[PDB]
Amino acid sequence: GVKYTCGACAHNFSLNKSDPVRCKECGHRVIYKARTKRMIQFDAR
Amino acid sequence: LKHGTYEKLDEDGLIAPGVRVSGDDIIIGKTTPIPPDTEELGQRTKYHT
Amino acid sequence: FKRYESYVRESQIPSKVKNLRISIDPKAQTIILPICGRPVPFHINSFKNGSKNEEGDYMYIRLNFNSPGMGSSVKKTELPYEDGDDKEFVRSLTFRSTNKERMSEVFKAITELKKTAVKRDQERKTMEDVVAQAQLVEFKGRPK
Amino acid sequence: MSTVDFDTIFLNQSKAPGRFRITSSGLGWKPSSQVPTKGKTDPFLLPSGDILSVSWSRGYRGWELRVYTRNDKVIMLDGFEQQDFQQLKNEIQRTFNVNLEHKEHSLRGWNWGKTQLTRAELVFNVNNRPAWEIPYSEISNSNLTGRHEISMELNPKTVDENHYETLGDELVEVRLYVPGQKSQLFYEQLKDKADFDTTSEAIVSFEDILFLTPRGRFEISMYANNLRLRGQSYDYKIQNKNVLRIFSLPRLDDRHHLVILQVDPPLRQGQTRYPFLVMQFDRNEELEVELNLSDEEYKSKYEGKLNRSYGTDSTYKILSHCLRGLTERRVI
Amino acid sequence: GDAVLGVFMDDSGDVKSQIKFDEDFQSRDFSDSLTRYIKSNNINPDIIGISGFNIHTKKLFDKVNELVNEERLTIEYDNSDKHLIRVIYVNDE
Amino acid sequence: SKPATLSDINKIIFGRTAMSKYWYYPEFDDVVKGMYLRLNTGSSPYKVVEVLGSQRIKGSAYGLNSKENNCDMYLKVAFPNQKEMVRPLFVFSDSSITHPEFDLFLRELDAEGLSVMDLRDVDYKYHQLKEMSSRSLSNDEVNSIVKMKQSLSSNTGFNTVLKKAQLQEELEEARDAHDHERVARIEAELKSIGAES
Amino acid sequence: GNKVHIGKVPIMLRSKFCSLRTLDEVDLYKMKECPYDMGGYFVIN
Ligand SMILES: [Zn+2]
Repeated sequence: GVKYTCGACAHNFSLNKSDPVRCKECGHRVIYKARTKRMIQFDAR
Repeated sequence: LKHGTYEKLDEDGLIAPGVRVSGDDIIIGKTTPIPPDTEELGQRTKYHT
Repeated sequence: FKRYESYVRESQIPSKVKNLRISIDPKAQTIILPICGRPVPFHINSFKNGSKNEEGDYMYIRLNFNSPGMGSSVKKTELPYEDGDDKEFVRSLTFRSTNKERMSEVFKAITELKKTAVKRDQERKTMEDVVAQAQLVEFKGRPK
Repeated sequence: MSTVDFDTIFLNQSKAPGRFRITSSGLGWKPSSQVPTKGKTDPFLLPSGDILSVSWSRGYRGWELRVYTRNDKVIMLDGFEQQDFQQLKNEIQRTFNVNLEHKEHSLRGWNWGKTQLTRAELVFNVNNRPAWEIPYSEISNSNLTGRHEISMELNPKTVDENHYETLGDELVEVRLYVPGQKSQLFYEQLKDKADFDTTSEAIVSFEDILFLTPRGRFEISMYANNLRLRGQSYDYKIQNKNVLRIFSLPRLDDRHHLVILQVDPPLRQGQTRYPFLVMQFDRNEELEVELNLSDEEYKSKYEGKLNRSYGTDSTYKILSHCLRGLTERRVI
Repeated sequence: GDAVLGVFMDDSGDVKSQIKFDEDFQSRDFSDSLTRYIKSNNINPDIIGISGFNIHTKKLFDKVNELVNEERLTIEYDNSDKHLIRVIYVNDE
Repeated sequence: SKPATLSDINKIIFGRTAMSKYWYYPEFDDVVKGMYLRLNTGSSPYKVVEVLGSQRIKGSAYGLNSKENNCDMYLKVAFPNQKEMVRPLFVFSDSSITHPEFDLFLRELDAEGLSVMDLRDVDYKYHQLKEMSSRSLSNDEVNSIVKMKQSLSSNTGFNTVLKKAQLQEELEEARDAHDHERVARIEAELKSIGAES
Repeated sequence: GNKVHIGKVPIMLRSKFCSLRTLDEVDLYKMKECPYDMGGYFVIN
């Protein structure tokens, strides 16, 4: 439901809150969430 | 529950990068189980566990 | 001899037969066998026992049929064929096929059809000599 | 000249459909060009002078036109519709002056009847109707298997440079039972018709062996790579590699001798299995056996492992030596 | 957060089975579960009583009456115009 | 037992992206069995083929979707009119099967004398795919898939660094054991693997 | 009687028994290690 990114091979995937925390293709134990889809605005100051 | 806001959390209880946060906002959502009370009397599944 | 028949008309033979392969009709208890492009039906009653042997890529299944001379365990009273000294019998047919899985399923279905036929014939016999009795008349008051 | 043609017709049980044509010169059949049939694309042609008679009957793929030739060959053309009968009858009568005979077949499902050796085919009749026919050209060999039993082997059609791929389940062997003192005369006529040549297989066979486990009587046929057990209700094929151990043990009754095979995987009859096969011989049972091996194969593979002929010695000793030579397992 | 409780008693006066309905009483799931409880389990109650502490019970009574009128839950009669199972309010002092 | 319509087959569409997402599953071999999918003939009219099975082919690693999408799984399919074929996964197209395509597949089946998958069997396939796609993998299954992809792994900078570190550790172990024969082989292997840029 | 395991000793970074003693300059970046880091400390928890 929510995307994730591996910490070594930078491979995108998704998890269903029941899979083991692991990259599907290289088996790394550290993954990162992906950026939000909301709008990000800055004041340029 | 904490007096902050939980609306910035994702489905897995973790906030996502790129989201602006303020003081007292909830960035990690975690719950611990509690033995249920006698609320199963007439609560329609809406009892605190 | 208990007289039986597989089909009366060629229309009764199912259209599924078009495959030049062994086709089984459970409704008519019939095993249609491809003998030189002929849809020859063989009733499960005429069928005796079967032996399956996967030799190489072909599955050689020999289907044996009832033949006089120490054959079936059935008593002389009921014979699965009509009495005849001048009658010649098909004792066995051996077929081969490249498809092993289907040929195993066909053999299972022939064996199941035989088991169902034998069970129905036993059930009939356990009801045969039994004379049709009158219906029990219930007592109109409090029965003992 | 009205050429009559039929599409989607099959020749001799061919897998590929073809176009059949009737001409004043004869019959023609050509495979349809839509199937990559590794195979000559050449049209089959039958001259008008070679046609003897033609029968119409029910086949697998609809109706079958069976053409009898003067050269004792049968040609099978299947795939016709029931409506085609009137057109075919008129055209065959007009072109060849041959009557198209409608042949009804027995559908009763009986395995008893009368065999009738017709000029080009063996016919099995059930209640005065043909149940099936086998062309003599499809019979490879015939062999008397008992006093009332005739086994016919049919040419297994595999890959021949002159035949279309066949589609379906193939008949390999037909066994007939001919009662009365009659099967030898029937066999002689059939054998003489197509000069059938008898063949011998299996390095060695042992008939009527009593097994205690599985309980029953079995013929043991030995091959280079495998052992076959042939039983009235159950046939088993054991690979020589699956034989772990051979025991040859005298029974304490001093009258019988036990030969015991350990097999892995264990032989199966349903639920429980047979990891051990227990054979029981009489000690006074003597057998003489010649091995079915060529002198070149014997010298190259079996010299010092097997004897070329076993004299009249006890059956269990001959069997134990043959098992030792073929399985390379030590007899205990 | 007010689930509907159901208690069935036979003519013997002994409790036979108690059930909880944890879905909303206005949902199709509530009606389907109540129909399954009424029919499948061979309960066959002769009369159904409804009571409460406030006017909210009136809506439940109306919903139950509509369900009875819709599913034709006639009373089982031991061995033919089968009669419907009555639904009434009950005094509850 | 009813014949399957176009929508029933469309319900079990398994795209090439889905193939890459699920081809390494142990159950995927039976899942893909009997399925109908759009195929690029190449010799292009897209047509439907029937999966007679799958066969892993070592040494035939191919790009599935991108350069990194190496795959060893192969699908043994067959046209009805044509003969059996062993094809890689990327040949199939994510585009849906069109009406003329399904009509031609039906005509070829009728020419051969075959039938269409039963609606009960269509539902069984749909349930199999839904179970397989929503399944949660175990730790052992993850390890097996990782080892399989490592066998398929031609090269990866992180993995190359890890291999070089493991080789250095093995080399120091051999050095401490005074094994002058193993150390030469390890040095040669390290020299071959190294020389980065 | 053979190699019995008696415990685990923490390893000082960039020392002789550290994994970063080898790996040159290029691989130090792939491991997300700063080449300016000097070692000399332990990593406990
Ligand atoms: Zn990864």
